[PDB]
Amino acid sequence: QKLIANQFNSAIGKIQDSLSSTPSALGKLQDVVNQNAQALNTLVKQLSSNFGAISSVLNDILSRLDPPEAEVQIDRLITGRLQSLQTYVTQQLIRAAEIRASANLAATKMSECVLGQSKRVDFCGKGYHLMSFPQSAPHGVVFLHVTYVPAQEKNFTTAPAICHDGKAHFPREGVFVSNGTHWFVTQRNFYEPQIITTDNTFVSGNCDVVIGIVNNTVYDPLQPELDSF
Amino acid sequence: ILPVSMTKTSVDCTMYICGDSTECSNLLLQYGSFCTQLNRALTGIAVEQDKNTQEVFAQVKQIYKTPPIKDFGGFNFSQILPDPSKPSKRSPIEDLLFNKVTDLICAQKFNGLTVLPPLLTDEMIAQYTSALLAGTITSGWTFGAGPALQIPFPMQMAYRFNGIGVTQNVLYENQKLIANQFNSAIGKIQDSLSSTPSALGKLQDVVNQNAQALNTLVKQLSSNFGAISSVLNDILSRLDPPEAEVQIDRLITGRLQSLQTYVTQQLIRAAEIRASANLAATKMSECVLGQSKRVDFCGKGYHLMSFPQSAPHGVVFLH
Amino acid sequence: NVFQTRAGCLIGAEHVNNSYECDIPIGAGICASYQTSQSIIAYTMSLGAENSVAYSNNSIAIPTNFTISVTTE
Ligand SMILES: *[C@@H]1O[C@H](CO)[C@@H](O)[C@H](O)[C@H]1NC(C)=O
Ligand SMILES: *[C@@H]1O[C@H](CO)[C@@H](O)[C@H](O)[C@H]1NC(C)=O
Ligand SMILES: *[C@@H]1O[C@H](CO)[C@@H](O)[C@H](O)[C@H]1NC(C)=O
Ligand SMILES: *[C@@H]1O[C@H](CO)[C@@H](O)[C@H](O)[C@H]1NC(C)=O
Ligand SMILES: *[C@@H]1O[C@H](CO)[C@@H](O)[C@H](O)[C@H]1NC(C)=O
Repeated sequence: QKLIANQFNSAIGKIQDSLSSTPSALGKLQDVVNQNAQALNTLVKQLSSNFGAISSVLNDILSRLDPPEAEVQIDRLITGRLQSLQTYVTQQLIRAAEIRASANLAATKMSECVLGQSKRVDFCGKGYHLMSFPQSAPHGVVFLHVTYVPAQEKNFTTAPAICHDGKAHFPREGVFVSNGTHWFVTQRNFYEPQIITTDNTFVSGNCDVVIGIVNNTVYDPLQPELDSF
Repeated sequence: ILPVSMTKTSVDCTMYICGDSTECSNLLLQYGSFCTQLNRALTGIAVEQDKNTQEVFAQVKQIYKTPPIKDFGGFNFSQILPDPSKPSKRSPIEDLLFNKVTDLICAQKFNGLTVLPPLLTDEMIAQYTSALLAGTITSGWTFGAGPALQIPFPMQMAYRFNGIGVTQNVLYENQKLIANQFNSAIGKIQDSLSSTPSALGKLQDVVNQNAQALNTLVKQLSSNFGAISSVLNDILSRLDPPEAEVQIDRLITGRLQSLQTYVTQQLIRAAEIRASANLAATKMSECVLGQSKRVDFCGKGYHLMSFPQSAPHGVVFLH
Repeated sequence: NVFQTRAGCLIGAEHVNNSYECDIPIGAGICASYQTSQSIIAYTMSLGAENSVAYSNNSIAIPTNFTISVTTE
């Protein structure tokens, strides 16, 4: 527990540094804001375009052309300005669909990563998901995915089962491993060797149908009580 | 089968709407920032599709290899592992997928329509697929969540049987039967893709729709849109500049809006492919790099494990 | 220095025969970077570190320690 807490605190501090050292860490948010301003900038800049008319300014056209003779020039600007505004609205609808998809993903991650513990691999961060912590960010959310990453592996000679008394013993949960001479049963995700007992293993039939089985002793826990008797 | 990437097209107004027409060019710049926006929209799509491929396939920063002696307790992955014999390092299934998906793109390319090549060329996409395969066999569900921890493939499958509530003894007694069923099922996938070609319709439609939109964008320059003619050097060679100005403008607004519609369709299409690429990326993360309990997500049935396969502008999962 | 990429003609970037993680994506598997007198190099993408997992019919790798990694998204 002490090591886990120290690793957790160090990882959180590293997240602070990573976001501090890397401001671009939020490119996915900044791009959205940049995209909005760019579209707005483009929408404003179109009013500086005459779209084939004499001038972009309307008071200019109305102060130097006749009303029925500025009629066509007025209409040209109306078509161009409204088409430019049509384009912006369509871009916003495209971009709103993208953000809605991202917001649904964020809402899903909040439901599963934060409000629970998801078995979906690489959904809530790379590794075995432990928990997640949301953070409010400008026009977005930042999840800190606390994950359990196995670190220091070690090659062991393993076996599908153990034939003790002519009957195959399979690990109840975990795998069978051997340090070279002795056989142990351990968890799949962390080397915690345990003596093979009848409580760590179950039995399924004789021991000449599984390939890869190795003869070994299955320590019956209550046999020493027979010796005590 | 899931579409992942799309053809990275890129328009250029000052050549699409009109080439070798300076009077049209300054008439274009009178319109303003439509076309710097359109190149921006399409380069946004093009980067997006490069990122789609980069996130469906590049789930691993390590390129794994299967052992040179390929025994796995009876499972025969030769039909999905890359061939060391063929020049293209793809599996027969990958080869089969590539030959089942069908110069025409250069045609539109001639008309101011650049087709940028994908950043991840298909041989390196195949390397990711081979890396994901080699990790899934050698390590299993572990290489996608930290270090690549080797494990006997039958032991890994026996665990995956344990993942679906079937105790691992069931496998070890029936390991020969499971391996035979596995190899037979893989062979049937080869035949199914060979016999039924439309199998890859979800990919072919994407390619077809791309060409169709590109094809439409080229057939629009052959329409006068109400102007005297569709060719600009014709209007400039038989009308005055202050007189052809209106007819030139009519072709500009017509060609420009036809460009606007194609860009809008591409944005719709890129969003649809973005959704499919995210789904493919999710399936690769869960079906391949793990074992998902999500029913009917990784195929019909209790999911054991999955195999990616690179296909032209997409990915094919063997669930 | 002139180099012929499938994405086009690349002028000003020398074409090394090494392979690194993609720094600036050119296209068609070519990525450019600023590395060694330092110049701009154009190489073929290195998809990752080449490593074979020591698979064996009776060998398993089991972690002995772990890291509680807090990624961000
Ligand atoms: C195997 O592990 C046991 C401890 O559980 C130890 O007593 C024995 O000497 C070890 N033998 C080897 C080196 O395989
Ligand atoms: C695995 O293969 C070796 C031969 O390379 C054999 O000697 C050994 O008994 C086998 N162990 C199993 C089936 O796990
Ligand atoms: C285990 O014992 C059997 C005889 O019961 C023998 O045939 C076999 O070679 C021994 N080795 C194993 C399977 O570990
Ligand atoms: C798989 O079967 C094919 C024949 O269909 C054979 O050529 C190949 O060597 C086999 N590969 C393995 C890994 O058993
Ligand atoms: C065990 O693991 C190490 C580190 O991955 C590897 O270098 C070594 O060759 C492996 N040995 C065996 C026999 O698996």
